[PDB]
Amino acid sequence: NEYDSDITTWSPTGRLFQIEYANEAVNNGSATVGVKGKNFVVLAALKRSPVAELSSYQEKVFEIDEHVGMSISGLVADGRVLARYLRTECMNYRYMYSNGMPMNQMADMIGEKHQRHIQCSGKRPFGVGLLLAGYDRQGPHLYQTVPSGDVYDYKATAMGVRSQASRTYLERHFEHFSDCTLDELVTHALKALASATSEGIELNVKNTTIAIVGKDTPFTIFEEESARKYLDGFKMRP
Amino acid sequence: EYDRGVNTFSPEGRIFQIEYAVEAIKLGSTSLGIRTPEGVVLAAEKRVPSTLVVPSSMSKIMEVDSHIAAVMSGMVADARILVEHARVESQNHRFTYNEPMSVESCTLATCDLSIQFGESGGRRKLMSRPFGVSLLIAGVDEKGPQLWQTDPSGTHTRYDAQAIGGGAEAAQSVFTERYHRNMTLEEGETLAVDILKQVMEDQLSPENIEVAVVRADDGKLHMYTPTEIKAIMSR
Amino acid sequence: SGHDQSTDVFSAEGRVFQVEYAGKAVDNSSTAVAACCKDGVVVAVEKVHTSRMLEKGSNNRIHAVDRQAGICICGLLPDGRAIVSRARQEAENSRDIFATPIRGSVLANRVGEFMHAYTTHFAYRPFGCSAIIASYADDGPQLFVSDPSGTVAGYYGVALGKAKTVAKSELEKLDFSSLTCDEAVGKLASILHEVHDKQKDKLYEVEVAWVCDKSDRKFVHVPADMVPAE
Amino acid sequence: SIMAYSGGSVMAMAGKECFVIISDNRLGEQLKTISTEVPKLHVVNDSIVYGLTGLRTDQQTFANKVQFRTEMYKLREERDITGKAFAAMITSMLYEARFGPWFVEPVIGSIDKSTGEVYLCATDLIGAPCEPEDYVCAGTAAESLHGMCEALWRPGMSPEELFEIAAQAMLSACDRDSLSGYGAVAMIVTKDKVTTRLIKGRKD
Amino acid sequence: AGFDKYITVFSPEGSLYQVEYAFKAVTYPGLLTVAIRCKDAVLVVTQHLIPDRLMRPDSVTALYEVTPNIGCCMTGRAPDGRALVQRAREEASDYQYRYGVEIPIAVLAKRMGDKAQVRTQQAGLRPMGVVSTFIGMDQSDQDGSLKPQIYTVDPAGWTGGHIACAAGKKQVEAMAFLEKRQKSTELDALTQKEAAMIALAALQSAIGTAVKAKEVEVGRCTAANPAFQRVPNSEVEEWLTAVAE
Amino acid sequence: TTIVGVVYRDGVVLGADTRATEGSIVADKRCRKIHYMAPNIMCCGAGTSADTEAVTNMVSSHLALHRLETGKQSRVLEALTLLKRHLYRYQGHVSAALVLGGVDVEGPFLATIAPHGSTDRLPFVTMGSGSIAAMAQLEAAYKDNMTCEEAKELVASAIRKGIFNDPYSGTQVDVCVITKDKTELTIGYDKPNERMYPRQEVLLPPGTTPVLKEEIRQL
Amino acid sequence: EAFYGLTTFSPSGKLIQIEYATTAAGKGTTALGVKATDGVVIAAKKKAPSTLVDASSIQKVFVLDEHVGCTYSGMGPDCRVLIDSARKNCQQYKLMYNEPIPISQLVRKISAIYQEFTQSGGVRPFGCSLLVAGVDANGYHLYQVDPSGTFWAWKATAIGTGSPDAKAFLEKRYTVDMELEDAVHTALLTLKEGFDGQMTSENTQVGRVVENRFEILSVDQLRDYLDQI
Amino acid sequence: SHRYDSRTTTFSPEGRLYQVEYAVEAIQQAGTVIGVCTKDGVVLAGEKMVPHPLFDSESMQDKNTSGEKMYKIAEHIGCSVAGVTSDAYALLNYARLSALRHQYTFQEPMAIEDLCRILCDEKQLYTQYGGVRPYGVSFLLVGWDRYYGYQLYSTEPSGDYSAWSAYAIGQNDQVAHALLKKDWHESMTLEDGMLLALRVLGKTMDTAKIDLDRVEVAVMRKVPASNIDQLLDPFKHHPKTTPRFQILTRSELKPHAERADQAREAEEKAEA
Repeated sequence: NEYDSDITTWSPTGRLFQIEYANEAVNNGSATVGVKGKNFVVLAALKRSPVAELSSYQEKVFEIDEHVGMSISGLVADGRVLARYLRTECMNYRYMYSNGMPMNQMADMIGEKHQRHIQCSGKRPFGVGLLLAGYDRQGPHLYQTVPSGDVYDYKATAMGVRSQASRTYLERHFEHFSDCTLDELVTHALKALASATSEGIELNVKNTTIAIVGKDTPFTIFEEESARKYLDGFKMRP
Repeated sequence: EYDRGVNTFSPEGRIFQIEYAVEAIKLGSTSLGIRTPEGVVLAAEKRVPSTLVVPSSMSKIMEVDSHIAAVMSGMVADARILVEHARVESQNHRFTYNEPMSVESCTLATCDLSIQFGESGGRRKLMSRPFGVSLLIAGVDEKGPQLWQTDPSGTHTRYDAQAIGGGAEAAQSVFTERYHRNMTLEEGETLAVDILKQVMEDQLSPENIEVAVVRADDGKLHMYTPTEIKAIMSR
Repeated sequence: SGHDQSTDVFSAEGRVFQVEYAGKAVDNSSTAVAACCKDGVVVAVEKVHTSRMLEKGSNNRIHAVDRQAGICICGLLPDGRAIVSRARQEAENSRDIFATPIRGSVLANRVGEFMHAYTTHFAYRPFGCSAIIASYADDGPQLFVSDPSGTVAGYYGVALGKAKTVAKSELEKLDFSSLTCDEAVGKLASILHEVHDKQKDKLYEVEVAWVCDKSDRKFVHVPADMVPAE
Repeated sequence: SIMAYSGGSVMAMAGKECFVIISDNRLGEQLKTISTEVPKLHVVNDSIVYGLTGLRTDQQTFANKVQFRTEMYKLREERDITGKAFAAMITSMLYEARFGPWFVEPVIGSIDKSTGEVYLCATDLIGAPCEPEDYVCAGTAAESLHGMCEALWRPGMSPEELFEIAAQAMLSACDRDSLSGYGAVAMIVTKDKVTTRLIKGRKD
Repeated sequence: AGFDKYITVFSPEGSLYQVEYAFKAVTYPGLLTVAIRCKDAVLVVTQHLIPDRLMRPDSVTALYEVTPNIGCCMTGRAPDGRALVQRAREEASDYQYRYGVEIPIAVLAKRMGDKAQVRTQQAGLRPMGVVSTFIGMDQSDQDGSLKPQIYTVDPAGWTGGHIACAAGKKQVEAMAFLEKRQKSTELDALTQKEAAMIALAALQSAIGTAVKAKEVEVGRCTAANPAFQRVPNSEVEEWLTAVAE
Repeated sequence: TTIVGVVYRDGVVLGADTRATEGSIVADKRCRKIHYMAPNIMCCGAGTSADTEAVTNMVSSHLALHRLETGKQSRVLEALTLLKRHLYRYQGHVSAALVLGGVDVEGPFLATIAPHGSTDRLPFVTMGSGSIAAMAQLEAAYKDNMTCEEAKELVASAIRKGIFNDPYSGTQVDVCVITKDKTELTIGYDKPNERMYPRQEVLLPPGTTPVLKEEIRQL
Repeated sequence: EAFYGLTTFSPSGKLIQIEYATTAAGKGTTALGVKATDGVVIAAKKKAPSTLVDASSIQKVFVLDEHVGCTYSGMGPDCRVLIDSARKNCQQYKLMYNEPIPISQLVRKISAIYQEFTQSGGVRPFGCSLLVAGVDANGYHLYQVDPSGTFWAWKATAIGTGSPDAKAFLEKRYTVDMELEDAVHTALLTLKEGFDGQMTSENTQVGRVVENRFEILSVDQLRDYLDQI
Repeated sequence: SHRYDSRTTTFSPEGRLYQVEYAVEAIQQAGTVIGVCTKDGVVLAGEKMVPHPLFDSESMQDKNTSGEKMYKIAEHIGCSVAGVTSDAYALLNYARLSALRHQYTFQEPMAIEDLCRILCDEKQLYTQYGGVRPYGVSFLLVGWDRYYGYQLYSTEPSGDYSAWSAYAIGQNDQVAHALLKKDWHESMTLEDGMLLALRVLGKTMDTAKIDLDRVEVAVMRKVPASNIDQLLDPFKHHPKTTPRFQILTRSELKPHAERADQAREAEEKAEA
């Protein structure tokens, strides 16, 4: 293949192979699931488990603003850069208007930022995908961004390694998400995340992060200590 | 070779330059790190090129601040830039906030410097290549003893016991056993010395390795002298 | 060989192959149609969804550029978003420097000039989308198409995308002189539904927008209960 | 003012095939004589002699710049610069710093070695040229020099007569000036030879 | 030393391949234009064919106004010429703001040729695959009268005046027809009607299809009316009927 | 300084004085203030001599380059535009008041450019310190379509009005006639102030001034 | 953005890009120059591609200043950049020293741009050769400048296609004490020898440097010299 | 695009820079010039290209600044070039600018070694930075300064320079080096040194009865001062003798050429 070595090279069939490679990079990251309810959005992130004594920690879920947060999958450095950019833009907006940025405008800004790096010769696409969970006057929002620059407005979605199982599970309970309560939404997200784990690994607090955003709930991250309420009692019943 | 650019993606999704810089780490000396409630221990293999070299002139463990140390593996020439940047950022944090800078923040600054590589000039001069250095930053802060690991990709990861360099997989295999949450400082030191023994082609001598300790109770960094290393061995 | 790796290179027969590859990428995109009805312009696009869990309105391909102008994207959506941002910059420059809404022909020419500049330098690649500009300015209803090559052409009716030839043939059956936007919306929606293959794109939606006298000459989306069910 | 801080006066006078350029010797700081042996004349080549008057540091800086320019000109162009070209170059150099002006006031005399035509120039601090056929003068004693030259100069002078007129005018102008004096130095430039003389003056 | 034809570098034969390829982009679209000048006016006729009946015929055109007194025709890659038109207009405006007078046609052509030459010496820039034909009136000295002027600019930056010229597909046949007609009559002594008939006859003979009026667009500058304007279709129709004899 | 311009039957007549004052003292008695701009364009200047010389030389060089580029003769409006843009760019700190006169295919063109950049095209114009006394003469004797002799005499008289009523002007009248084909510049057209009461020419024999050292260098 | 050099050395020590540019510079129409004890005459060949080209609009002889002219052979658009740079250099010199630029300094200035484009990054060498003729304080001068930047001072030379034959013809005919119109006759005859058809006053452009100026010859003057050879 | 970048300033698998070596090879085909540094002056003798009958001489006044092969950098500095002449002109201008800048700053003549060093950094800069080709020219610098007297330097197209008592560059430089080693001594006069120059040149170019139309000679010596004027600055010391760079003319070069070729016969007739 002589059309995949550059970003400003079109394939003869009308393809951009570097962006496809970045999508492949996103497809190899840790699995994460986003679920949108009537008033709440819940993200579930599958972090690395310890090797029987050695617990490694890596920050995947970020808090962007009082009403916004996101989960990354893929290149962690690209996710950090995108988090810094989003936090700066949120701080700029809240300074000018004394209110949080609307989620649609935010998604447009992330899309434009992604597109800025897919057309210049001295640039490369972000090898990371994002799940944006937020709340504004228009209600709950759940977005997914890809290295190509496309932003998808989702009722429920998943991304990462072996996330097709999570997606096909969510495709059976998503139409009821508008009626499930917060606890039911968390259980659905946890089941979707568990559908993406390996054979011999069951979900537990050591290897799962739970992010929640709502109407009166600022974007809150839930980890080892605070995740006891949602993960201590939980098991996949086939 | 210049067939591919420095920002190109592999068909598997990996950046070629970053993956090539990772293989340079495995060609370097072995470095260790142990986190325990009593403190954090850094160990490193010196691998001097000759017996005429002054062993103190090739310090594999450098002091970022009085509570933060850093041990490198790979290309020591590039590691000096990272350690200097970390020192400058820690001093800036002390200047601005009148408090010691956290280990995680120092690692964040190091990775922030590391990620700034590319080829497009434009407005800012970037590095022509990523750093061929993996850093292991140890320290004591308000969250107790903390150990972090830095990659050429610019990704920081908090660890309980991590090893970098040539003897990495064997050290990890030893890590799977013989390690727990609540080892004492002496037990961690002996574990580090034994792991260096297991992955060293040369014979272990007090002047052959470098050991440093950041104590939880003291809160300060303490470089170990060859007699202290011998005392560790004589146990 | 190396004669098709960058846009700054002509072929032996005087062609720019990268622009043709971008046009080929456009030709593999979802079908869009547009009609100028002598009292306004109606544009209709089909959106193919790869997931059934997408929120309604996701991946909008029609965007308002000014009060009276809008752009539909046929091709790579992020490139279309960049082109829409450029068009919005062009439209507000006219309203701020010249205190007048931008004419449809002027906006189309600006979009074509912006798209053409990326086909002349080695450091950039052409946009992988075609832009449908629908305007109702002081020069009357205007419907233009901007090619990844940067050439702009005005139309009475136009079709783009994968199912282009059949949609164009269906558009050839309209009059465009007695045609009005009220019935043109239904005509375009029916054409899009008929020309679309139901066994390859399982999840499809029809997104229709228009700017005529009925919207006070403002480019907006249709009322939800106006397009046919199928 | 800044132009009278260092003192000094220069005057050029035109003969038939010759010109006499004369400068005073005093260098001081606004009342106090730092030295009494500081001539202000500079030789560019066998045909051009010019003097500078004004702030002494500006005199030295401008003289160094002119030396640089003339050496570069003689290196690039395999020939000696002519008087008119040299005056034009000084005009351009002075006008480049039109709003940051140098505090000098050059007085240029030149003669064609083959023709014998005499060219005199005296620009302002910003380069405004002035090319008469009788005499030019600049410095703190400019008014007295102008009066003496107007009263004594005639067209067809010999080098000796021209030198005597220039010396008398310079000494009489320096007598009425507190910032100029302490003898003089004169250069008589003819078609065939160049003579340098030092002229007795008051020690006041 | 292997490629020598993808960037603006000399071939071993001392030729620029990327500039010769841009000359083939002029004739690639298959369009043809003929420009002629009579004793008191200058006309340009360009093929304006719209195979797509759904395309608004008056939206696409190859005739552009550079200045009120200078008109232009672009033959070749349609967007490329458009870009050059913009440059030309800028090269006019700045000139108008620098000297206070309207730019002469020859000066504008020379500056446009200078712009083209830059893209043939800088590596990363692609030449514009169009031939530019500027028509206008030139103010003469010592008598004050106006004279028709045609100036062509090549993708190589070559600028040249013309009594009559052709550019595009089958331009050689049109030039041969014009040269053959020139051997008998004197083009600079003809009237506007005769010059228009000759230009349309050359355009028809080059392609051999007996064009209608909707298939061509004509631009014109006259001594009585120095402004550049397009000839209405009725006059083109009467010209074609006069030719049909 | 007094500079005057007059439009006559066919062409423009410019005039100037020749006195240059080095701050209330006469530096040169025969300064040249009618500058060259083109074969058909001239420009008299008043104010800072350095600024006038620099701007006139620069615009003349630009015009020469432009005529090399175009191949036509320079238009007076082009020189006017260049001068006015340059003078306006410096907000009047380039203190040069110019009287521009030329002949083109459009006929005679006479204008004034203020140091701040404003331009006025008029049949008769004055600039300089002695302009007002000059203008009062032009307003008293100017008529349309004068012959060359009448225009020259009127310009000389208007210059003489500034010569005798302005301490900054005098010692000659410089007259330049510009037509379609020929441009003539007369330097000694009028010399009202002649040389009266010649000098005594008191002789100083060689050797009356003592010499301390001497050095002779043969060439 | 094309900041690397296009001209590089070869294993044989040759700058093959400059050699190719020189080959391009020798493919233009024949131009020539002849010096004489009282002036220099340079003549070019304006062979229009057709009779519909308005030969008055095409120029191969250029005026650089009131005392210096030029003619070329090769790429005309490449030549026009150097012509404009030389004119600007002449104007700047007149502004700086209030004297006409000497021909040697102008030739040095032209040669520096050639070297700049043969060594700086992202550009190719020029594909034209220049014949510069002029007067200065030390007499009459005629220089040839090549794409490599090297310049020579000539008594009689030729560039373009058929230049070896023109130089061979000039060598036998040139005389050390040749005067002005004799040089014009020699130049016209040399052009006629290699001319494909008949030399008309609209087919040739000639400029004779006469004692203070370049003064491109008029059509009537060239007819007066063409009907005499 | 980066595909067509030739990568001039890059290392090769042997640690050698190919552009520098190719420039050195280019200089090998240039005309030969030989410098001899004696105790009373320095002689430069170079072969110039065969004079075409239609060549004209630029009627320059001051016929001592630049010849066909030899140029003047400063009043006390001269140079000869071998290689790309158009590249040599730019470096000569740079060297003149540097020398005059040093004279501007310190009001003293620039040291020969300092000028040699400053223009060698210019050549070195193009071999590490810029991404363009280096200068394909070698310089032979001659001059006089009060610190070391008469000096002779040679520069490579890589930034390297060396000081020599006798050296050569251009065609047959190895043969010239071999012959100069055979015949050179410290107790050598100027006229003897010039005799060594021509005798080595005429043998490298393989000619008997050395042709005057193909050889150029320049000398850096010291002459009595001419334009010393003490009255214009009484406190300045003016040296009695100043260094002078003089290019020999046709009539000045042939008296020394006659010594060289009769010496040639005197040394070749006794070999039997």
